[PDB]
Amino acid sequence: AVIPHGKGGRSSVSGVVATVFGATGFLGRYVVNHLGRMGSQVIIPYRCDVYDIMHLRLMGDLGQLTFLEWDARDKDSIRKAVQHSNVVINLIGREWETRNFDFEDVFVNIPRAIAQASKEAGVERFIHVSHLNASMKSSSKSLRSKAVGEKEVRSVFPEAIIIRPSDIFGREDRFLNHFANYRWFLAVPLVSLGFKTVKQPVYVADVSKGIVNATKDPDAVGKTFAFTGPNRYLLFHLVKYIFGMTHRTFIPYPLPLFVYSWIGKLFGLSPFEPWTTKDKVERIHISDVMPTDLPGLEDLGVQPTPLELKSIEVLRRHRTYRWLSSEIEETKPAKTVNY
Amino acid sequence: SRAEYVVTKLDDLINWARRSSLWPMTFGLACCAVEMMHMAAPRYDMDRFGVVFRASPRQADVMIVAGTLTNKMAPALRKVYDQMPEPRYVVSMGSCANGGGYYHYSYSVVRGCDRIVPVDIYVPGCPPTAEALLYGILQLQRKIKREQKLKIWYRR
Amino acid sequence: MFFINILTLLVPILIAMAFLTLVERKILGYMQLRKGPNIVGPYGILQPFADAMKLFMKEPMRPLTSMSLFIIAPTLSLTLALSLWVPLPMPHPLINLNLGILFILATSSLSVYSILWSGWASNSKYSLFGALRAVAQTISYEVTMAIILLSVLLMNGSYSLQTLITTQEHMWLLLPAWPMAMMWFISTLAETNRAPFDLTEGESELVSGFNVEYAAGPFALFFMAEYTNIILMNALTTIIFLGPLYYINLPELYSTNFMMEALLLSSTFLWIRASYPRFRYDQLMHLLWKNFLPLTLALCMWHISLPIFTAGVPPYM
Amino acid sequence: NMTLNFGPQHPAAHGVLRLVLELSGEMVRKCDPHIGLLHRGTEKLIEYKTYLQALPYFDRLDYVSMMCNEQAYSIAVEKLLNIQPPPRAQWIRVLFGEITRILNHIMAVTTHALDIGAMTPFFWMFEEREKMFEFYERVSGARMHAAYIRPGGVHQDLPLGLLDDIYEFSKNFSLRIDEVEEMLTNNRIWRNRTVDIGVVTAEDALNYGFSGVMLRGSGIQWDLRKTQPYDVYDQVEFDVPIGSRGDCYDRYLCRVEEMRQSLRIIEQCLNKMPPGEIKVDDAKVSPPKRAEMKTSMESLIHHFKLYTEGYQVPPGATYTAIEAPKGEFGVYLVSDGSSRPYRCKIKAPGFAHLAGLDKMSKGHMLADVVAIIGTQDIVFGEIDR
Amino acid sequence: ASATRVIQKLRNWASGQDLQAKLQLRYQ
Amino acid sequence: VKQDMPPPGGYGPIDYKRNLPRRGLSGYSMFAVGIGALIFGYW
Amino acid sequence: ITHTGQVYDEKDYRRVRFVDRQKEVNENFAIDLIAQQPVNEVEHRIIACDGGGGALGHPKVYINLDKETKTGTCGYCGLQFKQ
Amino acid sequence: VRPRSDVTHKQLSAFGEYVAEILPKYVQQVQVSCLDELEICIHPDGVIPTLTFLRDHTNAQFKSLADLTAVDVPTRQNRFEIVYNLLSLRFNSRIRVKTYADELTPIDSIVSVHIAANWYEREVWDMFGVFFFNHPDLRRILTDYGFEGHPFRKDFPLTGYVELRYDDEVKRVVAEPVELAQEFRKFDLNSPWEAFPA
Amino acid sequence: TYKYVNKKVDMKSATDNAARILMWTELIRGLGMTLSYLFREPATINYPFEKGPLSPRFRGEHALRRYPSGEERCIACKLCEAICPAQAITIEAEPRADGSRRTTRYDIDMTKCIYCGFCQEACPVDAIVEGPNFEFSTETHEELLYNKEKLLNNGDKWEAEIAANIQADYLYR
Ligand SMILES: CCCCCCCCCCCCCCCCCC(=O)OC[C@H](COP(=O)(O)OCCN)OC(=O)CCCCCCCCCCCCCCCCC
Ligand SMILES: NC(=O)C1=CN([C@@H]2O[C@H](COP(=O)(O)OP(=O)(O)OC[C@H]3O[C@@H](n4cnc5c(N)ncnc54)[C@H](OP(=O)(O)O)[C@@H]3O)[C@@H](O)[C@H]2O)C=CC1
Ligand SMILES: COC1=C(OC)C(=O)C(CC=C(C)C)=C(C)C1=O
Ligand code: SF4
Ligand code: SF4
Ligand code: SF4
Ligand SMILES: [Zn+2]
Repeated sequence: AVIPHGKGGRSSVSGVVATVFGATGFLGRYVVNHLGRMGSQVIIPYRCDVYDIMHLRLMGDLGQLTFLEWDARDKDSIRKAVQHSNVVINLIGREWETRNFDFEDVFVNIPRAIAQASKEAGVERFIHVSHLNASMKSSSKSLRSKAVGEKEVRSVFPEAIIIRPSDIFGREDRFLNHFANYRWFLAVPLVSLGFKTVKQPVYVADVSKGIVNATKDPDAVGKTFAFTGPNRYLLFHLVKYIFGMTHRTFIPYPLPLFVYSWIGKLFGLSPFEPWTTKDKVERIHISDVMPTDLPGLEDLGVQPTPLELKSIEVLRRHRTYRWLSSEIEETKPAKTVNY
Repeated sequence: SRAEYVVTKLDDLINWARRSSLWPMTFGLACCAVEMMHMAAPRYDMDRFGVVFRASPRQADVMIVAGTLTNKMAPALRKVYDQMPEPRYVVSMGSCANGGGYYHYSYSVVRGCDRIVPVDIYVPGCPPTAEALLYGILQLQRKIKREQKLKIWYRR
Repeated sequence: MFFINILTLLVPILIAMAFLTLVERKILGYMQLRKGPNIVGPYGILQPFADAMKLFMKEPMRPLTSMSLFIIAPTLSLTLALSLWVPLPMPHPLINLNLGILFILATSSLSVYSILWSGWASNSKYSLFGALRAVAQTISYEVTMAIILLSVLLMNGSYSLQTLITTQEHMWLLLPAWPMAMMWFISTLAETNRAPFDLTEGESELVSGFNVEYAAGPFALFFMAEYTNIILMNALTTIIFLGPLYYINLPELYSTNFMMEALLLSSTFLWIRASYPRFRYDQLMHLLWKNFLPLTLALCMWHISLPIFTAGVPPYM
Repeated sequence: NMTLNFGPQHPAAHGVLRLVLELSGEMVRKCDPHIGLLHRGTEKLIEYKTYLQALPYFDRLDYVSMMCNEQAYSIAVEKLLNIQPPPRAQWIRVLFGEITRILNHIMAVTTHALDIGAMTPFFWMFEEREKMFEFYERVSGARMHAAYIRPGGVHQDLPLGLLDDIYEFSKNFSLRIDEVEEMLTNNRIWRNRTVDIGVVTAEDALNYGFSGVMLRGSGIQWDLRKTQPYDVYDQVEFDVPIGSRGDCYDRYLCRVEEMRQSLRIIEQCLNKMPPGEIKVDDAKVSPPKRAEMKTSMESLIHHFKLYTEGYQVPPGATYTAIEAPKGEFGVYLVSDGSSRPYRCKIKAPGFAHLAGLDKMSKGHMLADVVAIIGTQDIVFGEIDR
Repeated sequence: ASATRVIQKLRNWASGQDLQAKLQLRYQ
Repeated sequence: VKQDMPPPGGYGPIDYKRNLPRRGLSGYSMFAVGIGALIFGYW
Repeated sequence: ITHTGQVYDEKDYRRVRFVDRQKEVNENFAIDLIAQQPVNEVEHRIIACDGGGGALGHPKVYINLDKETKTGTCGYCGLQFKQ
Repeated sequence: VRPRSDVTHKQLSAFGEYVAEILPKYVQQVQVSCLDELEICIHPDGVIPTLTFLRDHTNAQFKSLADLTAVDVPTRQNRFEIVYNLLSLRFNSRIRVKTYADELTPIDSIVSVHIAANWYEREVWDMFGVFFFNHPDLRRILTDYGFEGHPFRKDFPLTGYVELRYDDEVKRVVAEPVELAQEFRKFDLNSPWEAFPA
Repeated sequence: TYKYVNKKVDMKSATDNAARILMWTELIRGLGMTLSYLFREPATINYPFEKGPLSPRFRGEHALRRYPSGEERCIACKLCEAICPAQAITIEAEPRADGSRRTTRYDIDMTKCIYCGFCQEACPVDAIVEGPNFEFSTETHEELLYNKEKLLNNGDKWEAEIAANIQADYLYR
């Protein structure tokens, strides 16, 4: 262990050595941020080129962040990453199963090997991440697979904290940006005209702090917290609201999910990171599960943050020359449908 | 024909083009420009090596942060950095910008530019010798040569 | 065939256009006691291709700018430059536009749109000023540029650039009309925004207003345009005022001679750049609405009377 | 009145200057220079450092003029101790004092042109600069930021052979100054952008505390080196280059003329430098020679105390000003009896000059502002300190 | 140096003074 | 032990004055050659 | 490992650093090098120790090799002198 | 031993009385230091009057302001010691006029007497906090735009209380309380043995 | 002694003036100067193949020397730490079992260091020296921080040249 000394800011010590495998991505950028702010030792395994990993270097004190070369199809790489970590956080995920990695791998296969080694290592806690509403019988191969894995991860690292977050919105978010990015398509194809699609969005930061807090909190063991949000929404208001802040017209157009799954297939066909995918589409039109009983963000200390509050920052880049100067409070916030 | 080979060769070409022409940016802050200007000057011609010292964040790649990054200039550096084209590399020059230098404990000096911009090559020395900068620019060229962006795309 | 004759007359110029930047980054070098770029490739021959590839690969930043106009201006620029090379009267010119000089004058004027629109589209204060400054100087230098040609034509008899090869079979039009050559050369320096007259992208004074926000591929296209122009205008000096030798039996001599004179006058604006500081905006325009325009108007009269009182009216063929 | 920040990163603006400007048309209605983009604390840091460990700060205050600045602190610390350097050291300081003036003027004249748009003069004279740096290196060890001129003389005698090379160079440098003139002094275009731009009256120049070429250019005759001689600048003979019709062009001509006059002072120093020691013999102020500290007890004790604790200057305060290449560089060094100073306000020829930018660039175009920042040789290190 | 006696004369004529006497190449 | 000092007898003399040469074709002569060129060209 | 045996340990949270990058340690440790140095025999009761080379050595000290019981060791070179 | 020229020590002393008689009202102490420098000391109210007499008197023309500075003696009730160093190009001489100002007792501004002071007075406010009445535009010059505290005050920590880093979460530079990775080692240097004053 | 830098209508005078104004003579004069240099040998050096000359006092990169026997020179008097202007050198020491005095940790923070060369000056045994190498640019900030093992290793690598350099300049010091 590492006795925590310091005042609490950078150049201080908190004693959390933590491998975080998917740091390179959207949420990782946030997980490493807090871990680095707190002063934790962070080992970030990477297979992206060094130029891309640079944004990470700026976050954390001299010697807090260590970057290791790692390949998923090689068990040895995971072995050495967790050698000296005491906390392992797993954020490995993708939406387009790629040529050499299918949803099982990114969600269930890999995230298992990882926690498996972590135990061999003797890491105190493991925090796997799987999607919220990842029912073992959900429509999207992704959600199905993610559930399959959570079953497995429990075997390897029993009680490794698991967090199932709801749609995640933050600068560079898919949930929020993607819709705003449908502008190219003059009209907006939405099943049930964007209704029959209740969803609860969660700011990237909210999810993170929770994850970090999970590592430094005792109660988290053997829990399945589900970071959800501060307000639910029928997909209709969400879509329009977005277009609202973006200040771009909205033409919600009904299109059968049947035919639309096909549109996802089309983009999915594209070689370079399909803009959209069969699965993503299903996931989009997949409603979010109820509050149930699972604990939440505030349970882990971070009170959720309403979408409208920070939406302005996420959707600003999509505005025009003048629309770029409008602010959220003169704008009309959309209604909340709990259903 | 194995695409893998086809890929490596292609990447190399891409790396050769970038490494060969590294238009640096105008960033003198603390009298290390004087050294840099010496590099640009005739004994140690930067141009021969491809460097052309463009003066617009937009069309410049390498940002040689020569000098002390005071607190007031910190945000600006970040801005200019953010406004450069995508593939951007930063070469910190000077003990005053690698770390804090003679002015590390001051209240108005950021202790290093790598706290405000990610830094790729750190060139040491209070007036880092112009040859040393040239060595540092040449090591950035070896750093780029090794980068393998398309092979990771292919293997991803 | 005609297509092949379009590759030649284009590619060859584009490849030469690339080698001008190199001969600029070395001639400026040796003048300033430095080798210039010799390490990439042999003697720097691969240097122009190298940054072209870097420029195209780097992200084409789209500032948060009127997209259509922002992207069109570069296109217009290159389009015009490459187009202006179509009717040039090197022997057996690609296209005998009967009123070629007018065509050259016309397309040359259209270029101004690019800089103007670019600045307006860029939406940056530096760019705006650059455009305003640029349009003014550009158009003004067009006014003396055009009158200087009208004086020439009246001693050539026609607007077709092909006629001057027959006008200059005994003496260059520099001997006569040298006073305008100089004034054509200085105006050619202004219209290609080269050094003595480069307030469009002064860099030091204002930072490259024309392409403040332009980077990567857009930067390159104008870029290419400027340098091709640098050649074209020099080439027009090498047909209108310095008339290369020509022999119907051997049409090549003309091209070869045309080459030598074009390269030397292209070398001259490279040499001018390193040698002179840059004129101020006000100073620049004064020179043309004040120092030159009165000179150019008067000689026009002299060149109107010359033929008559010398009964030297030219054939209209 | 359009507002515009000249911008910290301006290819022309030396270093980093945010010159917020309100421009009526292209004319500059108002010029409010912003400073402190390079404030670093040099004045507060010195209070926490001993006299000898604060000497390196002075080289960094205005580093174009690396040494001349060091001489000002030296002189100041010598006055407070009432010690004066040995005869050879004095000549050295004048030798490298002048070499440094050339270095500054080559910087000021050639960098002025680069902003104007003439780029070949910079490369021509930066090669000569380079050759000079090498003198610094072979005397101090560092190309710039030497730390050679210390409070009690210079640190180490000149290498055995430097004088000869500071001759070969001097013997030729003239032609190099001559070449530049050809291009600019009479360029049909240099004159225009420089002549009648930023004229400063004589009374106004004294009033705004210009104190430099800027005063001399307006015709006021004041060279602190002739009026109040420091070191052995009294034993040499040089002509101050006074100017009339003070404007950017006239002052320039003055800076080219002091480059010329400094070669006259350098020649003499080479012709008449005395045999002797280069540091005071008071182990009390100057550190003992290394052979002595390794064989004599009193020398080790004096070496140990000097390096670890310090000079222990007697309590007092002094303002000593020299004629740094930019203008009057002065250190007001208040000192308690302690080994570390109490205050050290550095008067920067440059804090006063920038202030004048407003009263100089009035009803002027954007390009005029670029020319005037050049004619003040603003090094933001001295202004920001 | 290595003027060859013709590049030197173009150099002297263009400059208007003798650079040979005050060269840019320092030698022993 | 030796100290770098000026050579015995002192160093030689340096130039501290501009040696810019006022060399040019006289103006009348200059104009005449030019006007003569135009006259021949016109003929 | 090193001179004073720095051993970031199997359980330390810092040994993480060397992963994929070697540690800086020294062969020919000095601790044993002077021990490998022969005892400089002398005739005089007291002896000097310039460190060897005068100015290029250590401040000269005079060691009292007066008792064969102990070989004087100049505090600077660690050289034992055998009376 | 420095080459003192008594010729000076006397002439400057004589001027010091001259000024003391000419302005009995504001001059509190006048002394020509052994370093051959005069340092008239004036009541803060005499800032305008004493300077003006020196700028515009035939027998004492002190046209340019070399510097305006403020030492801070925390012990002294009036913390700051504004010091104005002036030059006379006519008589080739100098004099320093120094006044005392407390933190919240402002001094008059001399921008009228010398416009050189427009900037230095802003510098003294930014670093030490003395305020100058009738100043055209007093505003921080050297410190950051949002800086809180006057830095050169002896009671201000060298490292200060705030430092800047870029935070990704907020994608903007952000102050944080200073956390230093090697504190300034405060070597104690004063020796417990004094030097018998000559 | 002062000098006036710029203190200062016959047909010939006027005509010559016009000749200059309309024939741009003073401009042609400037072109001649640059054409002249174009013919001069350029002064640049192949940087990797040929190196700009540095004489013995060049400060360059820090190294800790050792006695020929093999005993590291430093005896931890710690005044190199005292006179370091930037607070760069951190030294903590304890008596080695031999009983001698040695530094357990000697850390020069090169990013903090401003290469003044006073440490070279201050050391009594001259254990810390300014080594000739200036090319030690590093990819990561941590590499620039140097502990005793890197400096001792730096000392062993460059000892031969360091000894030659100190040999050349010690009489001067
Ligand atoms: C009798 C029958 C009718 C014929 C009569 C003929 C009478 C004799 C000829 C008289 C006119 C000859 C000269 C014509 C061109 C010059 C016109 C002129 O007046 O120059 C304007 C300007 C100089 O003006 P300025 O110095 O500011 O002072 C103005 C005073 N009124 O000029 C400039 O400032 C130019 C600045 C140029 C900057 C770049 C210089 C480059 C120099 C090298 C290239 C020179 C041109 C080479 C041409 C090659 C061939 C095309
Ligand atoms: N915001 C969202 O959309 C939601 C996300 N989640 C979960 O949170 C986690 C993080 O989300 P987010 O950051 O947006 O996901 P990203 O798509 O940004 O990827 C997350 C990380 O996983 C890594 N990764 C992906 N595929 C592979 C692979 N085949 N091999 C190795 N590494 C891989 C990526 O690195 P690299 O790109 O370099 O391979 C990246 O660093 C995901 O695993 C996801 O399941 C849950 C609910 C909502
Ligand atoms: C020609 O104008 C200039 C620039 O614009 C291209 C610069 O970027 C720079 C900055 C480049 C370096 C190498 C400091 C300078 C000095 C300059 O004079
Ligand atoms: S490092 Fe030395 S040289 Fe570079 S800026 Fe800081 S001080 Fe000036
Ligand atoms: S001074 Fe020389 S000996 Fe004393 S500690 Fe520093 S290095 Fe070791
Ligand atoms: S060089 Fe100057 S700064 Fe660097 S360590 Fe030695 S003393 Fe401290
Ligand atoms: Zn010994």
